[PDB]
Amino acid sequence: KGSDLPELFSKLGLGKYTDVFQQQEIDLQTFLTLTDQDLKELGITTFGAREKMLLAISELNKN
Repeated sequence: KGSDLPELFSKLGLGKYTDVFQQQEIDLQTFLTLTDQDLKELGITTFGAREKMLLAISELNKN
């Protein structure tokens, strides 16, 4: 569920980005479609953060 994103970010060590995604109105179905370029436009400027998010998205879509 979309309400699970903050907990997800927290365990990924990405809790610092939770506020930007809420302010940018990103819901679960949008989140699951994001690419590296989308994350860059969202302000995620370090590779390690973007890649962790993309791999997380990939796992959520696989399961």
